[PDB]
This record gives sequence, C-alpha cells and structure tokens, in this order.
Amino acid sequence: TLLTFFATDARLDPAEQDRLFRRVMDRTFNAVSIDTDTSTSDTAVLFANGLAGEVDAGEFEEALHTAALALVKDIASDGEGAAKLIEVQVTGARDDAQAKRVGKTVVNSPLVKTAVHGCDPNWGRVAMAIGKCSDDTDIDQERVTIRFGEVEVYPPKARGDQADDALRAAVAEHLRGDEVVIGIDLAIADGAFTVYGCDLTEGYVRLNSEYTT
Amino acid sequence: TPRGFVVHTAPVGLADDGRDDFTVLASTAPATVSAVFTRSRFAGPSVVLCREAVADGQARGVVVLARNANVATGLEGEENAREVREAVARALGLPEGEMLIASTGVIGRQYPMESIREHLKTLEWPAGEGGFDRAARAIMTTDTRPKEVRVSVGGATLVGIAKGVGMLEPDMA
Repeated sequence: TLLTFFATDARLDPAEQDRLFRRVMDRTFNAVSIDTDTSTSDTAVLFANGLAGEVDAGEFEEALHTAALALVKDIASDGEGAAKLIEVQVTGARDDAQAKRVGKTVVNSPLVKTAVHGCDPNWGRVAMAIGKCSDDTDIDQERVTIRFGEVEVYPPKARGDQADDALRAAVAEHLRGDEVVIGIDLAIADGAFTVYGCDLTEGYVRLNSEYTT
Repeated sequence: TPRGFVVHTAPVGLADDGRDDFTVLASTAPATVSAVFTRSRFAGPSVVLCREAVADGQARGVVVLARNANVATGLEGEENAREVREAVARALGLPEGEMLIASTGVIGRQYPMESIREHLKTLEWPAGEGGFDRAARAIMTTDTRPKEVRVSVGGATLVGIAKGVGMLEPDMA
C-alpha cells in the first residue's frame, strides 16, 4: 500500500489545485512500481488551508512536483529488499502515454530487475522488455535506441562483438552505483516519460516469504 | 511547519509492539482538499469512504491506521471503517464528511476494535502544531525508514509524508 498525504497553508483555487494535484500525481506516484502489485488501498491526499495567503499556483505545482518526486525516489530506494533504484527514461514515443507504457514494462521486468541487481550488463533483456509491448506495432527495433547511464548498447553500428564487449563493460561499471538509469528512444514522435522502480533482490523474496505482509 | 496542522499519534495494537500505529492528521482550519485513490476491485472500505468525503473537495484531516489494511473484511470490516471514521471526526468536534480514513497492512484480518474503541475515548486535539515526523513513522510498515519532505513557496510551507515499498505500483484516480 501506498499512502501519502501533503499539507500546506497555501490558499489556492480549489479547481486549479485538483487539476494541479492530478498532473503531479501522474508524473510521480503514478510513475513508480516495485512489484507491479497495485494495492487495494492506495491513497494520496493534499490538504490546503489558506492560512498563509495566495501562492502562485505555478510556484506551487513546481514545489509539489519537487516534493512528491523526492518521496517517490525515496520509495524506490527503499523498495522492499532493494539494493538499487531503477530510473527508466523513455522518449520519442508516439505520445506520452506510450512512453510510460514502455517505461513501466521495462522497470517491471523481473529479468531486467535481476540483471540490474547482479550488475550484469544484460541489455538484451531491456530489448525483450520493449518487445513485450506487442500491441504497439509502431515500435520498430531498427529505430529504437537503448542506453544504461550514458552508454548506448543498441542499435549495433558495424559488425562483430568488440563494440558490445567494451561498453558492455562500461555498463557494468555504471550499474555498480546505487541508482541505475535506463534510456530508451523509440524514434516515433515526441512522447516522453520517466518511470521508477528497483532491482529485484533475494531480500525481496525472503521478506515476502518469511513474513506475512 | 505549515500553519494549522496538528498530528495525533499512538499505539493501538495493530501489531503487538506498542509502536505508534494510529495517526490523525488534522487542520484547525477548513481545508480545500485534493485526492486520488486505488481503483482496485478489492478497494477497501477506507477508500470508498474517502471518495465520499472528498466529493465536496472539502476535508480537514485523515486518520490512518498501519499494520492492518482492513480489506476483504466483509460487512464487519465496512462497519468498523464507518465506526473508526465517525468516532475520530466526533472526538475532534468535526463533521463526518470533513474527515477521511486510510488503513495499511495485512489483508483479511479484522481490526482490533476492542483496542481502537478504548483509544478513541481519549482522543482529542493535540496542542501545538506539526509533528509530521511522528506521522511518517506511525504510518510505516515494511518501509525501513520514514519519508518526509518540506518546501517553501511564497511565504507558505508544504510538507509531505509517504509510505510503501511493497504492494506498490499506484494507478490512482
């Protein structure tokens, strides 16, 4: 279960606020996934009294974004059993909603999640991941790029395995940090979206086996 | 830090560790509210009631119970959720529809009503403000640490608290 509650003394237009709250919520709390298991009980609330007077809705939306986002990474770093935060950044999607669909599929892949845990540059799994979105027939593997941190592993320019050998090694380095970044371009249109999660450790299995939660 | 926020926390035997597990977060002042929730087919009764409370975009607080999610607990479970939600509003001298309820923890397990009953009978307004730290601990279940965050904007303060690191991929609306 996700629970989160936000409290402010800012006066805001009630209409602009709900609208604002929704857009931040979709970019943050609606963008994170530990095990895919959407609980029975999630609840995200913000309380706004006017006690400090009128804030610029704009400044506020920014403030909240910054806040929810800190709490979201904070969620993903603390992922049950996690050793690593996975930040999957998708661009070039047909629209934003495809971006996130492709993001989510990637960060929810057990094979991706374990490879990130083991520090094994098994990027081909990130290919399998994208591939899983089989109803998006405008995802063309010829046009799709992949990167881990600042290293592109796909598509293969030229011939053989030496391009992949060095730089798969470079990927193995980046993986050793406590925060892994997966970059994916579709080359379709400007759809962008970042999702968050975490490696799948064995701690994940032990926790959810030996305790009743 | 923000004005007119007070925080109530306490042990109620949701687990048997005497840990704070019962939070009331309220405002001494009428608050406009914005909220989204799970769309699960096993939405707990805590959720249904919240959707109702926030229907008027008008709410002053939330009572949160951790280490029992109160879900798939049939008619009785729905009855306790009415009961806990109403009795918190009432202890605080507030109208029902101005108080929400949220509950996290195990599924299929009845509340310890005997225990919650007795705590309620003592519940009243916490003097002074803030304490969002206590709230961030009091809601926490498989979380290894609390999660708080605070931001200044144009003379006002905005605080947030969060919880959850398993059974987690929100799809809220």
